[PDB]
Amino acid sequence: MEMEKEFEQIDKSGSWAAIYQDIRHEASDFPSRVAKLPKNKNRNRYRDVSPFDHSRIKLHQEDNDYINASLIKMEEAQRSYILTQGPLPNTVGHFWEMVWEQKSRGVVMLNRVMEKGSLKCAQYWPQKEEKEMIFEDTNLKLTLISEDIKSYYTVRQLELENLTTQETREILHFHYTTWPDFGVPESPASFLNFLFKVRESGSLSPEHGPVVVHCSAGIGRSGTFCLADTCLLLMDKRKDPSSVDIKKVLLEMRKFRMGLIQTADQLRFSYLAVIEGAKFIM
Ligand SMILES: CCn1cc(C(=O)NCc2ccc(F)cc2)cn1
Repeated sequence: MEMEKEFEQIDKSGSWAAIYQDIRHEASDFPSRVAKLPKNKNRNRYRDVSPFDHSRIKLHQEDNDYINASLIKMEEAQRSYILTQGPLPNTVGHFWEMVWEQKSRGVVMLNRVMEKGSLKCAQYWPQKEEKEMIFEDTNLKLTLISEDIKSYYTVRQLELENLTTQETREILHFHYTTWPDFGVPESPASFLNFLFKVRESGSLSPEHGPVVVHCSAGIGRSGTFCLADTCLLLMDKRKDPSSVDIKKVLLEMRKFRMGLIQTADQLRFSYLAVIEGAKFIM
């Protein structure tokens, strides 16, 4: 079926939970043996969210190459994404090592450091120009260059230096700051505006390594971001845009990381975002 009318048909019939459970039943199951090794317990935020072995990002280190991060490679859309958890106190250095080694231009953050009174990820970037951060375990230096605070999101320019080679690179930090503590946003308008700002920066384009996108577990909000982006790109590429099937795209993405889209409300919100976004594109 088309999307907008399939949408109204699920609303009128109140069957979002049943649609979402079908997706959960059909989703791929692949091994994640490296994630479950005992030496990696303090590298995982949640025991039930792990990268598959076949698609995990490897750190370029011989001691321990593990990080909780997955490469989502979308062949028809010609887009790639790295989806990862919010960094932990003992993985902030690994996080920036990955950004460096994978040649990413942008980092997309969809959570606040504290939500619901609890810490959802480490304070992993510097908050003042004159107070830079040094990650001694991976030999990197990170400096805040500029910050632009808007009503729904903040954009930061950062300098990442590899202290071993003295090479430097400019990294863009796109921080969506207004996702509610409970539920999903009422309108997708500010989320779509944010997606378009990431696109306009070059961070999603083939001349750079894959964008790095995270929230607390790296599957829920993060899944919503890449699902909406890929669906809208496919609607621009194909002769028949009504042929784009959001449930099929989501199942393709779940071949590369488990659990993408965590609730039926997030599924409905993803439909809403793609529907409204397709009208603005034209
Ligand atoms: C009219 C001149 N102009 C150039 C840009 C530009 O560089 N856009 C890409 C970009 C986005 C966010 C960043 F932080 C840095 C770079 C915007 N206006």
